[PDB]
Amino acid sequence: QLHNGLDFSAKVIQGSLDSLPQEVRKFVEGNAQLCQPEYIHICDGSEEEYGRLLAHMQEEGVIRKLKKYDNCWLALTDPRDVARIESKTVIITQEQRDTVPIPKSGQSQLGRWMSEEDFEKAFNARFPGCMKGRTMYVIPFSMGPLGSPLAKIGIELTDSPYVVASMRIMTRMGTSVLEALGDGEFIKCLHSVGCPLPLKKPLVNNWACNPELTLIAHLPDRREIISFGSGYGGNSLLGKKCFALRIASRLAKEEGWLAEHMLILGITNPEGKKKYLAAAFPSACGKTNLAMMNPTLPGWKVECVGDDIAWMKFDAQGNLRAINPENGFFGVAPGTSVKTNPNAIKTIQKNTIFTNVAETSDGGVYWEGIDEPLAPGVTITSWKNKEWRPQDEEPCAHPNSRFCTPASQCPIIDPAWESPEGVPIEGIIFGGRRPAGVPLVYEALSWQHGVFVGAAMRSEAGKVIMHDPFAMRPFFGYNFGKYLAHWLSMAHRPAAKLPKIFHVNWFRKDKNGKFLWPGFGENSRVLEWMFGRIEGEDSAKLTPIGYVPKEDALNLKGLGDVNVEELFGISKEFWEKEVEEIDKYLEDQVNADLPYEIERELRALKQRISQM
Ligand SMILES: [Mn+2]
Ligand SMILES: [Mn+2]
Ligand code: NA
Repeated sequence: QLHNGLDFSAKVIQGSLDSLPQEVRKFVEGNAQLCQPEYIHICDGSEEEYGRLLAHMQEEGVIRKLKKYDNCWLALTDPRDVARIESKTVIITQEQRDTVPIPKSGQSQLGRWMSEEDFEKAFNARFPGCMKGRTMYVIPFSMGPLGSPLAKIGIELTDSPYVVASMRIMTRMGTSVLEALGDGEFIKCLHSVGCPLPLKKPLVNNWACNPELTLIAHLPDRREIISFGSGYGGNSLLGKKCFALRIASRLAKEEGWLAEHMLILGITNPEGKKKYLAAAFPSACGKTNLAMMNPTLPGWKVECVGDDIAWMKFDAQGNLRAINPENGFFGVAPGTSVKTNPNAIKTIQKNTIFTNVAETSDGGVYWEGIDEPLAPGVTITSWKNKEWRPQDEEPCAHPNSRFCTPASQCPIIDPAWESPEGVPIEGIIFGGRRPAGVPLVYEALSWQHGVFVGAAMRSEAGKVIMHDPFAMRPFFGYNFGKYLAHWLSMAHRPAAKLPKIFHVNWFRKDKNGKFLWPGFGENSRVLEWMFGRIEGEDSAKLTPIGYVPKEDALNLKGLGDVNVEELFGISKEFWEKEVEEIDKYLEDQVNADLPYEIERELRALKQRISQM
């Protein structure tokens, strides 16, 4: 300095710039210089920091306390800022093809590329001066157990206390992360709500955001995530999707591991034998429900490692070892009930931040598909801060409304959920919502067929069925064809014990629109079958799509008369159509980057169907 504008020491309200590692200081100070915050708060992760921040947010009307529960809070957002916006989510690389495959006829659905020069322009129109009159919070956070060889540290700078509070729950954050980090590498995460003081635009519902300029950007070659304009979930808690899926799946490709949109659960049978399973489902398909399921089969136990992301790597012995990189659950609120997910009900009544759900007059929470009558007198305020009755046509909670809750509070949290070595995965499950044609469960014929099954995933979102390969469609950090190649290469890794791959459909319907399968806790019966198959049991029958359970192989005792023939029906005409549209989709969307072995699997499936 020959003046006094570069050293931001005088503005530090917690911590010290001097005590930070060199590269962390440069990241903080360089962005302070750019964003011009009034204050810099280096988060310590302490309980005192957290409670004081919440009370301050309560002071400014940004959140309100839910008096019915133990330390629970409600945030109601600006209606314009209620979800991840895929259309404003981008990945910057030198070459487009490294990010997305170049489609044959249409526009790509597998990602969104932005040139570095387009990004630099975008960035310049947004970030300079954007934290003016605000505190820049510095969040050191670990994705994964501190000291896990599979864990990765990031630093998030944000002008949102809502993000700070939500990040303390969803990641491991604070001073211990900075001590652990040392001079090591970290992912750089910069976020601003995009509303510098003095405000130029109306503040709606005490929720700062800038919908017109919203942009969620990833720069894997710079190890940067840069996010502007939204304070909501996937756009602002940068550890979760931006880091744990997009950035991380690229690192994974580089380093020979996997970053996947998968729940992890442990399942123990009546003889004390335990297996870990990963599953990738798209939206409205019940990941959290399965990860925390209350099994109906006596003697069986299900325990939760994670409900959204898995980082997985083969060890020296060939075991596929997985960690949950998250520290909490960011679950969809509506449809969560004692019936659908009793273990989540148990988790969320303490130390939980709720967003965009309804509030009852006694200070409780309410949402569509909650299966709880309210006492006479008890009234509801909707997520829009309006008086509400179940006689209205509008939902009382936004469909994408959330709970944000500590993982440690899950009554069935797995005792190895934070083990640094990770848990050994023995099965991988894919699934979606398919009202027709797709059996309750089938098993892939080989690794390559299993990778194909993942690639071909489709789910009901008039109703529309869309592709969501590996449940990773909004999350690929790089070219999807190369992603398939990466999966396929695992078969050629020496010593690798390749997990069995299954596909499930909890959602098949008859001719009248009625679900053919009871689901929920009863899905433990499907899991029992998978457990036996992993153990080599002779419980399968070969079909053109894979192995299905033999007659009588599935434990249906205590269920009524389940229509097994319709549940497991495989029609030639349905599957002819299925294979044709998968072929057209993969050709168009993956094109020149479709690996040979996926083309082969597709040909093979076509051939098997043609013979029935
Ligand atoms: Mn998810
Ligand atoms: Mn091969
Ligand atoms: Na609000």
